[PDB]
This record gives sequence, structure tokens and C-alpha cells, in this order.
Amino acid sequence: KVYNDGYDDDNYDYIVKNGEKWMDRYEIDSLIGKGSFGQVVKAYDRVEQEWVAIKIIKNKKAFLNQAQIEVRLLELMNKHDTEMKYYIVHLKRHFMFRNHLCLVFEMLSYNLYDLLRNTNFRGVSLNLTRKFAQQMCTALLFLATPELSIIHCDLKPENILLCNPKRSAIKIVDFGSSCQLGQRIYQYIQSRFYRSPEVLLGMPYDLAIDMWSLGCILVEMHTGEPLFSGANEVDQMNKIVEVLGIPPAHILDQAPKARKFFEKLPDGTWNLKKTEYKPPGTRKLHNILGVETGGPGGRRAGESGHTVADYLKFKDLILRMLDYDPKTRIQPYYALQHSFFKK
Ligand SMILES: COc1ccc2c(c1)[nH]c1c(C)nccc12
Repeated sequence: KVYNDGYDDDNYDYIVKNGEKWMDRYEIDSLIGKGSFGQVVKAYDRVEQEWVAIKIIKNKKAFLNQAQIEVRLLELMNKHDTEMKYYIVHLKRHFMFRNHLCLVFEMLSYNLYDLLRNTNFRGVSLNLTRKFAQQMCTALLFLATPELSIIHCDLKPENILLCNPKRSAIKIVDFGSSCQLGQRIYQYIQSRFYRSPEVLLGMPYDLAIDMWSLGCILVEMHTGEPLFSGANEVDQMNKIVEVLGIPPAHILDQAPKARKFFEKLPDGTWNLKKTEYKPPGTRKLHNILGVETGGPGGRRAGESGHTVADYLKFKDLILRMLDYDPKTRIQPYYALQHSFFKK
């Protein structure tokens, strides 16, 4: 069996060969990423004299269409004045090559998960976390401009990359799962650890689900561990409940999947159901962040910029992002005015 004249493997992926050169322009270096969409390779652009990252989409109509949506949104974004657009990875161009759709992006550095692995999952300082947070909020602000109304849908450490391994500037990548504010066709979305309550509950969702994700990410950048690391949806909701309590009644009364996690008592109130979890609301974020005990594992005592005052402003911003009600969950514009960023 031969695939795409020998260029593809059985998984519809282009067989990457180091040193090969395409269209007498790009010189392939090495594979730097895999995913259900296909692969990501580091290449050198002879014409522009620069390094670029090329995303080679699998040779399958299903994935090809997924990518065309990504191209559309990217082109739509990169057609907007503001410098806010500079927190979104830039698509230089795209072309079909040997039946594969290729997207050429500016070359970037490590993703934040890699960064967390180098701290051996102990986290980065509160000051570095603040820099990331401010950029992330500005990116979400940009995705929220009316004409765009883009929901990334897959924010997580792996999709936030540093521009330069020395500087702290970051960029959001991978809009393959993104959509514009529209109609809840799909329901099983976002990576589990960062899945918002409304998605878990099967309710309508909008741009707010990205802010919930951000909150989970910030806490994880600082503590070094996922705030809610469920092994499945039920375990995921229970871990969320340990920290924020039972969701408000008005929300559960409309949750199509509420009875998958809770039970409505004969009196109208809700409680966790059957089946290792501290009581609702007993696992305070105050303690998780170590506000009064020198940060996570007390490993931040004496470190400049880690006073109780600082930690409080951080605990506050996070709680405003992890609000159960998507209607009152803090939006990008105001998060940026929060006293946590106040100089
Ligand atoms: C290592 O540098 C990059 C630059 C752009 C992207 C990248 C890695 N990974 C991407 C993915 C998974 N999607 C769109 C753009 C990129």
C-alpha cells in the first residue's frame, strides 16, 4: 500500500524528512510538534532569510476543513489595526504542497507547559505570572472585539508560547478548535482541566469560557499544578466544587446535565450526588496559593514581591475569573484594570 505517491504514512501525515526542501524555498529542519491535525516543523525560509514554523495538515478532508476555518479566523484577526493583535501568533502565508495544506507562522519558543516542567512543576514567580496574565487578558480583550467575537476554546499551557526564550513575551497559538460566538452545535469542548462549569453542565457558552480557563492557568503557573485535575467529567466537577462550593440554584435549575453531578432534594436545593472530596467550599484558594504562608509549599518566603498584600490582589482576580455565573464572571477589559496589575 502506497500513500499520496509515498509522501504520506497510514495516519495521513506527511513523512517529514530533515533537510528536504520545498518549492525551492523552505528548507525543512526537524519535527517540533504533533497533533490530531498533523505536524509542525521548523524550517528555514531562503527567500525571507528567517526561521518559520510550518503546520502541515493531514491529507484528509476532515482535517483540511478544520484548518481552513483556522486560516479564515487568523486572516480575519491579522486584518486589525491594534497592537493587541500582536499577542496572537501571526500567519505569514499558506499554500498547498503535495496535497497537504501548510500554514507558515513566525517561529516561536517554548510553550508554558515546557516552562512548568523545567521548574519541576513548582511554578514560576508571581511576577512572571503577572506578566503572562496581563498579556493573556489583552489577547482575550482582542478576541472579544465585536467584529471578531472569537472563542479560542482550547487555552491551556501547551498553547501559550514564548516569543524569545529569554524574554517573557507570549503568543497564543492553535485556533484549530476555535469558533466565533454562534450556536452550541458541539458540547464536549476545552481540555478537561480547563473546562468551564457551563460546558460541563451542558449549558450555552460564549467568550466567558476563555476567562475561566485563564484563571485555572494562572493558578497553575504559580503553584506548578493544575487547579482542578479531574480524571473524568464527574471527578472534574467535584474538584471544582471542593473549591467554589455548589453552583447557585438558578444555574443548576437550567443545567441540562445538572443531574449528572447533583441531585435536587424535595425542597428545591441541590447537593452533590453519591460518588475522597473535602466538603463543598472547604478547599480555599487562600490556602492553595499559600497567601499567608509564603506561597505554594511556602517556597516563596522572603522573595521580593510576594507579600500578603500582593497575594491578596492575586487571589481576588482569580476568584473573579472563576465565578460560576458566566454572566457576572469578570471580563477582559475590567480584569486589566484590576489592582493586581496596578503599578
Ligand atoms: C514553535 O513555534 C511555533 C510557532 C507557531 C505554532 C506552533 C509552534 N505551534 C502551532 C500550532 C499547534 N498551531 C498554530 C501555530 C503554531
